[PDB]
Order: sequence, then C-alpha cells, then structure tokens
Amino acid sequence: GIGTGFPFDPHYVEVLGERMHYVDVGPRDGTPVLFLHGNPTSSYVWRNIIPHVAPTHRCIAPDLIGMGKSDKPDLGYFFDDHVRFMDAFIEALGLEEVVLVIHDWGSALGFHWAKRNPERVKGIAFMEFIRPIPTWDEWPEFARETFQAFRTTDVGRKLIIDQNVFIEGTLPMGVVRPLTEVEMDHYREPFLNPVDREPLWRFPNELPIAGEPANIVALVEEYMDWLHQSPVPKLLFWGTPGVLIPPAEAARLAKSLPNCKAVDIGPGLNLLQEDNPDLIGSEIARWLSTLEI
Ligand SMILES: [Cl-]
Repeated sequence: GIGTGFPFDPHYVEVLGERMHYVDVGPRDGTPVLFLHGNPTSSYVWRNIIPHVAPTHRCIAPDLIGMGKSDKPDLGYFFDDHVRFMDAFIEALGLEEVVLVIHDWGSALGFHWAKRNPERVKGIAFMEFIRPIPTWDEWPEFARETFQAFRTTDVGRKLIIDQNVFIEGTLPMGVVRPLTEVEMDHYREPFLNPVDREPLWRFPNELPIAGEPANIVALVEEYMDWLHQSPVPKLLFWGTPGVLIPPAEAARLAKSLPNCKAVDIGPGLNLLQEDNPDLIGSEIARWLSTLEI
C-alpha cells in the first residue's frame, strides 16, 4: 500500500530571517532535483515519489514558508511572499542548475522562477499546475461554489481558517483514493492552531480565476507564454478527471509545449502524488536519465 511515513531527516536553513525546513536526500554531486509542493500540503506530499529518484539524484523538497516544518512569520502569505522566500531559499542552498518537480502553487513558484532564470533549469516535471482559469465555467463544477466562497473574507475565512475546511474537506476531495487517518494527521500537523491557517486561505484567493486577481493572472499568463516557447525539457503528469488540468487540456499541452512528454497516471484529481506515487516517481527517474544533467 501507499506509504504513510515521513522518514526524512530534517534540514533547516535561515532564509530572510526565518527558518525553512527541507528534505535533502540522494547523492551530493550531480544536478539536484527541487520538489515544490502547493496548498495545503508540504514536503510530505512527495514522500512516496522521492524514493524513486533519490537513488540516482539529489532530492531537495522544502516546506513553503508558513507550511510544513517551516517557520510561521506574520505575513499575508501572498504569492509574492512565497516568491521572495523561495528565491532566497534557492540561493541559501547555493543551488546553481536544477531540475524542477512541481505541483499546484509549487508550480507557479517553479515556472515563475524558471522563466526568470531559464539558464538554471534543466527540466521541469509538473502536474496539476497553476494556469489561468478563464471563467468559473472552467473550474470543476463539483468544487465551484466552495472555491467561490473561499475567495471572500467572511465565508472564506470562516471555512478555511475557523473550520479548517481546506485540510478536512478540500484535501480529501483532491485525492481519488481514501486518505488514512495517519496521512490526515501528517497534513493537519502544521495547522492545529487556526491562526496558522493564513496561507491556506490566501492561496485560493490568489488563484487566477475569471481574471482575478489581475496581477496573478498576468504573471501566470507570462510563464505559460514562456512554457509554450521554451525548449526546456518537460514532463507532464495528468489524471482523470483532474482538477486544474482536465485530460483534454493535458493532451493539448503535451503536443503544444515544446519537448514535452505526458504521462497518464490513471484516476486522479489534484494531489496526483497520492493516487499514483510509484508511476510518478519511476517516470521522473526514467526521464531524468534522458536529460543532459
Ligand atoms: Cl489554492
């Protein structure tokens, strides 16, 4: 069965005055593979994928600021805050060239960093990634009213901050197979106190949906423009029915994005890592062996 444990030795680095935790396993030389999680997860979401890659490549998986075992400064936790912290995390570890493996808000961070630093990105593996959602009709109907309610300061904060719905509800509805109590407890751990749930509510308020927020839409459109032109090697995982990336969108992208290979993981919603970690891990490892790294 799918592993529930998190055996990785903790590492911490100081980044803009705050401590960030990260996983760091695998051989010291070579090009490192940088795994970036999204909302409402942490490096825990990569626990069953990293073991396929760590035999042959260094795997670095940070916890975003305010998440996982990272510190919880009093921020708004805008996407811009995550950009500043991830930029400085990357520099604090002295990373030069990397391969990215990215998901959800980690994908916005990784594509935005790669577009700004294309010489330092040797490949991107991505899944269930942030793209502009043109209208609410392109958000999955089964989740539409709740995401609309999340994007308010009254109902949305009641649900996500007071009641922890992003953890208790949205996270299971983003995984096809059932999550076990131990897994739920690993995801709950950083957010036991309601005040620490700020990032969980700011993230859905930052999603580029129906033109809002305009600044995030523009930034995401720009990295998608880059992705459609850049020769960077690309590996796209997708599932059925997906959430951010429906199967037809994935098929489009695989042919449209240069140097892109698509992998169907089977049934999946948003956290594809929880529905088929062994395929995702093994395919990343295989794909890495084809890159000039
Ligand atoms: Cl979100």
